[PDB]
Amino acid sequence: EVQLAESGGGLTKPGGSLRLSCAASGFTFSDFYMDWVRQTPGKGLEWVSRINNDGRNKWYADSVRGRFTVSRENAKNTLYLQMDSLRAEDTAVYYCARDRPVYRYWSGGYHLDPWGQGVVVTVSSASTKGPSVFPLAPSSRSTSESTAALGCLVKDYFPEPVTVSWNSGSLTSGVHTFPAVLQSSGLYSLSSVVTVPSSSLGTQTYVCNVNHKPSNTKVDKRVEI
Amino acid sequence: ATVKTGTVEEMKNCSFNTTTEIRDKEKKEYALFYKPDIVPLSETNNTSEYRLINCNTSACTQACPKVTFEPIPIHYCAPAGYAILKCNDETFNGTGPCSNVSTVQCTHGIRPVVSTQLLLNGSLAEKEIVIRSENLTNNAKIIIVHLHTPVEIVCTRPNNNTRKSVRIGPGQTFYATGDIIGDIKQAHCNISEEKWNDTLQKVGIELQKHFPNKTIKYNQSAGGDMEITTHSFNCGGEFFYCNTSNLFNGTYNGTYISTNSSANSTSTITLQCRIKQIINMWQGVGRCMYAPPIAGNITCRSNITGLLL
Amino acid sequence: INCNTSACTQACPKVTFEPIPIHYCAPAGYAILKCNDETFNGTGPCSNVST
Amino acid sequence: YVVMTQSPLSLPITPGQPASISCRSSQRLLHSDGNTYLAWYQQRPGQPPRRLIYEVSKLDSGVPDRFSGSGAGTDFTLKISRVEAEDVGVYYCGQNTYLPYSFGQGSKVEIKRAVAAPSVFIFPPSEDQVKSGTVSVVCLLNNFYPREASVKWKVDGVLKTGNSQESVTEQDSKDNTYSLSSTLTLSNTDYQSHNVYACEVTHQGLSSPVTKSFNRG
Ligand SMILES: *[C@@H]1O[C@H](CO)[C@@H](O[C@@H]2O[C@H](CO)[C@@H](O[C@@H]3O[C@H](CO[C@H]4O[C@H](CO)[C@@H](O)[C@H](O[C@H]5O[C@H](CO)[C@@H](O)[C@H](O)[C@@H]5O)[C@@H]4O)[C@@H](O)[C@H](O[C@H]4O[C@H](CO)[C@@H](O)[C@H](O)[C@@H]4O)[C@@H]3O)[C@H](O)[C@H]2NC(C)=O)[C@H](O)[C@H]1NC(C)=O
Ligand SMILES: *[C@@H]1O[C@H](CO)[C@@H](O[C@@H]2O[C@H](CO)[C@@H](O[C@@H]3O[C@H](CO[C@H]4O[C@H](CO)[C@@H](O)[C@H](O)[C@@H]4O)[C@@H](O)[C@H](O)[C@@H]3O)[C@H](O)[C@H]2NC(C)=O)[C@H](O)[C@H]1NC(C)=O
Ligand SMILES: *[C@@H]1O[C@H](CO)[C@@H](O[C@@H]2O[C@H](CO)[C@@H](O)[C@H](O)[C@H]2NC(C)=O)[C@H](O)[C@H]1NC(C)=O
Ligand SMILES: *[C@@H]1O[C@H](CO)[C@@H](O[C@@H]2O[C@H](CO)[C@@H](O)[C@H](O)[C@H]2NC(C)=O)[C@H](O)[C@H]1NC(C)=O
Ligand SMILES: *[C@@H]1O[C@H](CO)[C@@H](O[C@@H]2O[C@H](CO)[C@@H](O)[C@H](O)[C@H]2NC(C)=O)[C@H](O)[C@H]1NC(C)=O
Ligand SMILES: *[C@@H]1O[C@H](CO)[C@@H](O)[C@H](O)[C@H]1NC(C)=O
Ligand SMILES: *[C@@H]1O[C@H](CO)[C@@H](O)[C@H](O)[C@H]1NC(C)=O
Ligand SMILES: *[C@@H]1O[C@H](CO)[C@@H](O)[C@H](O)[C@H]1NC(C)=O
Ligand SMILES: *[C@@H]1O[C@H](CO)[C@@H](O)[C@H](O)[C@H]1NC(C)=O
Ligand SMILES: *[C@@H]1O[C@H](CO)[C@@H](O)[C@H](O)[C@H]1NC(C)=O
Ligand SMILES: *[C@@H]1O[C@H](CO)[C@@H](O)[C@H](O)[C@H]1NC(C)=O
Ligand SMILES: *[C@@H]1O[C@H](CO)[C@@H](O)[C@H](O)[C@H]1NC(C)=O
Repeated sequence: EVQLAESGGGLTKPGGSLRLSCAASGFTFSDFYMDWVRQTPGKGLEWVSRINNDGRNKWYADSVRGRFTVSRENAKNTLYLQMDSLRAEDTAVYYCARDRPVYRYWSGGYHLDPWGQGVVVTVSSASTKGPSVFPLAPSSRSTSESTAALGCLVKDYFPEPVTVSWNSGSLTSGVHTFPAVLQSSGLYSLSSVVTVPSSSLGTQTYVCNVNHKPSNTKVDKRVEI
Repeated sequence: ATVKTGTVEEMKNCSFNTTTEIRDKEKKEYALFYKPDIVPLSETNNTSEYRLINCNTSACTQACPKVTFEPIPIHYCAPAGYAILKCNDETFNGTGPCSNVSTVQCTHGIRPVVSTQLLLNGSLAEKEIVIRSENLTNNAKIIIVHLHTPVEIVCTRPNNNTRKSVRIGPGQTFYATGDIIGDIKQAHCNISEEKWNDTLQKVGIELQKHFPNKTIKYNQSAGGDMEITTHSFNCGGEFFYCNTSNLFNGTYNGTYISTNSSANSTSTITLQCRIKQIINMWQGVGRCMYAPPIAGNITCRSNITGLLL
Repeated sequence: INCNTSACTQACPKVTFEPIPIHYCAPAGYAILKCNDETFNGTGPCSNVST
Repeated sequence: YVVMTQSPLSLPITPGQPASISCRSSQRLLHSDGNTYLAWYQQRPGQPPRRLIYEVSKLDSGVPDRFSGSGAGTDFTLKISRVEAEDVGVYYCGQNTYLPYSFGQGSKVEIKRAVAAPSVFIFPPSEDQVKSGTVSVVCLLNNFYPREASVKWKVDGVLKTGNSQESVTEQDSKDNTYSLSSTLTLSNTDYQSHNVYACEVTHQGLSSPVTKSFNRG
């Protein structure tokens, strides 16, 4: 078996505090070193911390030393990371992974195996907002293609998730909701597009259907020549 | 030391006031002690108050760290006007006439190995297992089962201990374990359970010559202190006490078959071992001593016995 | 000065350190030889010897 | 400390062909205990990393037999006997011999398929956006291969570069091409200042100055 469950993920202001909990299943949790490892779009992977099997010796990366502390409760099969003084860069996906075994008589090599599915942490509390939405019009010279692309721009919202679709997801013909950007404004934005026959523009009411779960802000924004 | 299982809770962490060199001044100081060296102080509400085991019987000496217990061989020699005779007539029963005899002025090299439940590094019998007892009809008499071939034992303390020195009065240093480096894990001994099982067949066959047709039953030691109920050593300089209960197990019939197939197998029987530092040596109260700890970790390859049954 | 090394004994006041002369003697079945050949250099043959 | 580095970045490789990746540490990965503690991890799209190869070269439990590896000292390789669709994603080497445990910058396995030119489009901003204090003019390059693309922004024949933010798909699930959008986010003044907005293509297939345009409002 050997399955790891991270939990406790959330949002904070910079300088604040959060706590992550990893729960361990289908192995003898008293008998492993345990590690935290984290992922960002910039870095790929970064090691965060290691803890001994009995909780005694503990280690941390230079980027979080003293700011964070790691701990465990072998009575609960559970590991916790307490994070304080959170910087903007600590905005990452955090994973729990199992390291060196320590059996009764012997204690082998180092590992990161297996890994839990991770949790999300966000360190920027500014500009919490429901989206602006604009049509990306198949208008003017854009109309004169034989199977025009039409699109939508969902802009200046925070945090994620937005959910975006065409005609409530019923349209599929070359649908590209582009991966979102957390903009210089402090807010996310994305664009979506779909390709359709140019006489169907207006003949079908093409719609960018949007919701933003952090605010429940939603818009069935119609798109036209 | 870090609570948890008896593998780690074997170590208490204890602190005390101690006299510096300056007679009027006491310093707070701390050490790790194995649970058998320590005993709960009375006249308190079942608290964190303790003493050393021997303070109510005798003050033990620390053994000087230059002193080495290693069994370097002794030859005994006859004085002038005396001679030592020996049997060349091997497979000797221990009494009656030897047919082949020599003088020597000095014996072969004998090792002063002290132990219980097994001997170690002893010289082997010449051609066959030999069984000796002063009177087999009386169960009070030991049966020395002298072996023909050396079964091997491997013993270890896999904790990585650090030694620290505590200055006590003018010009003296007590030595104690300060810390365990990295991992905990348990002190133990390993025997290849293949060779052991064959050896209990072969002792079965020879012991049956004195008890014909009977099945032979081995069993654990009946009961008492660690010093009675465990095998014992001094590997490096630690007084191991190993529980032999899984070793002297099973009963073997007059069939005595080679149940160990000629193909390779890796079955090891493992003994878990206590350790002590305060020892009341040779069941003497005034003989007692404290062995200083040894830094690092220990391994202790050895050849076993003529069994003390 | 010595409490951090060893507690020294007072030398007993009856004891006396004055350099009273020792004579060394050879036991039975041994002999002492000396040079009479004074202005000896400290090694090599001595030309005038006594027991 | 131990720096890490992988040699190939993209592996745009046909299903069925062998591939290999090499990783080269700053210092030898041999531990004092006498093992060498490199491992190789695969991350599929949208998943945690999992470990394929470890203790230099042993397969971890459940790993497909097509994966394999070698090396010594600082230099080690992951070999795939034949790449397959489920192999798509990012591979990292990582070392565990010295703290901090550290990772290669990654390598990406990708399906090879024909060098498809984009379908190319531009979008006039909508009338609500056209009055709004900032205006995103937009261009689309659609269903092209390989992945590498961008837009050069123009208006009235003038170069109009600046706030051209861009975004790209992963490899397409229906045809294994890719798509791109570009998002020139002007002020209302800088938008209304100029008229015949144009986007010029850049694609590693279609590198040509192919261009679409609209006159403003
Ligand atoms: C005295 O005698 C005692 C008793 O015989 C000895 O104590 C036992 O020693 C062994 C070591 O010899 C103890 O550990 C085991 O290790 C072996 C080898 O496998 C392991 O080592 C690998 C090398 O680093 C490691 O790769 C393995 O784990 C990883 O790999 C998988 C790959 O998929 C990965 O998923 C993991 O995340 C890890 O990265 C592994 O730890 C092993 O055989 C032992 O038992 C296991 O293996 C069998 C299959 O072989 C399996 O069926 C079992 O379920 C079990 O997992 C064990 O893991 C062993 O635990 C000791 N026993 C006790 C009770 O402590 C002692 O060594 C002797 N001392 C002396 C002085 O000689
Ligand atoms: C049975 O026979 C076995 C085979 O002869 C015995 O095993 C051998 O035991 C000896 C002693 O334990 C090992 O020799 C070594 O001892 C030194 C001791 O430390 C010295 O150095 C320090 C400073 O560094 C100093 O403070 C000490 O006073 C000592 O002077 C160790 O340092 C060595 O590393 C080494 O371990 C043999 O190596 C060992 N042989 C094998 C093959 O392992 C066994 O002891 C016998 N007795 C029993 C009861 O079985
Ligand atoms: C056992 O413990 C000792 C004491 O901590 C270790 O010795 C130190 O090891 C480190 C790492 O190799 C060195 O930097 C130090 O110079 C060593 N000496 C001291 C006094 O710290 C030893 O490595 C440990 N061995 C094992 C197997 O754990
Ligand atoms: C090995 O010896 C032990 C101890 O003598 C036996 O265990 C039990 O001992 C008590 C002693 O009061 C008896 O009352 C029990 O009857 C014994 N148990 C059994 C199952 O009879 C043990 O029997 C011996 N081992 C074997 C293999 O018989
Ligand atoms: C202290 O422990 C180390 C680690 O177990 C011992 O070194 C090893 O000994 C075992 C058994 O012989 C081997 O299987 C390992 O491969 C060895 N490891 C290394 C790194 O050499 C060491 O012998 C012990 N020290 C003492 C003085 O007994
Ligand atoms: C033991 O207790 C003392 C109390 O002073 C403490 O300083 C020390 O860190 C402890 N050591 C361990 C290994 O528990
Ligand atoms: C010494 O103390 C222990 C404490 O359990 C006790 O068992 C033992 O009988 C005592 N012996 C004497 C002579 O006081
Ligand atoms: C143990 O037995 C082997 C048998 O080959 C022998 O080589 C070795 O010298 C013996 N060691 C001791 C200490 O008796
Ligand atoms: C064998 O030795 C035992 C123990 O000394 C003795 O009782 C027995 O009579 C001896 N038998 C012979 C024939 O030597
Ligand atoms: C021992 O066993 C053999 C064969 O079963 C038998 O002939 C013999 O009489 C037995 N002896 C005793 C003392 O029972
Ligand atoms: C020895 O170990 C057995 C379990 O294997 C245990 O029941 C017994 O109490 C132990 N005896 C001693 C003397 O430690
Ligand atoms: C004893 O104390 C004095 C204090 O000045 C110091 O010079 C000397 O080295 C010390 N000796 C030892 C062995 O600590």
